[PDB]
Amino acid sequence: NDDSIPTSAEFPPGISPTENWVGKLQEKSQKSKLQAPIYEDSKNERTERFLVICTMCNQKTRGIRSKKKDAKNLAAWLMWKALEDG
Repeated sequence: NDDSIPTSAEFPPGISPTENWVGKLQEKSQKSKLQAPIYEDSKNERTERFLVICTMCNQKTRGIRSKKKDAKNLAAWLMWKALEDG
């Protein structure tokens, strides 16, 4: 995973006003009996944005997006997609 960690940019289909994804993931873990993930916020001047990184038991994703909440929404929503693996 030192060649290019999973990276994908996309906004969930039909986002509600209080639609919380990051809360949906952590909540999903307990629901599936898993550990709690951690994240960090950073902003690249290259595109001037805000990105969040998600880290799980043995997986890690990257979400480059607008505002922080939007940045967090992707990272969590990311691993979520990578969690199903099908």
